Amino acid sequence: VEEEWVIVSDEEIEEARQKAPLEITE
Amino acid sequence: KTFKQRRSFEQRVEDVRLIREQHPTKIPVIIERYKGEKQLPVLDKTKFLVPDHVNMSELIKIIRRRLQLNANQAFFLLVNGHSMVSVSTPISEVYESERDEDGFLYMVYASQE
Repeated sequence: VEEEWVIVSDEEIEEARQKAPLEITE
Repeated sequence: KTFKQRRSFEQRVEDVRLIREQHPTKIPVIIERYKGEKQLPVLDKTKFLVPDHVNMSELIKIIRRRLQLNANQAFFLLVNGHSMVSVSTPISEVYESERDEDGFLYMVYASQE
């Protein structure tokens, strides 16, 4: 049986958080 | 045939329930290519578990990187295939207001608004 669900990783979240443009909520 | 088209409602309700038993915090997101898209690469995967602290802007960057788009290429992520939600919105807020009755959050990506 193969995995159906991609778990978005902390590494790719942090890469996206380190790129501009940075959106600021509130 | 989309995910909604090839999986019954009852099965999708069960899927959400199975996912939440393993991942009580993550948001289950279905991400599909707009049927008329001919320009963006096709994403290899459709089912994403997204931490509930990510915002739309961050999710957009994550998908663009997975498509290895250049900074110049266009990319839109339409929630429910129509709603353009603010990119600053946290995904948990998108989930709370835009989730489907089956409990999944549906998005479509394309080059246009």
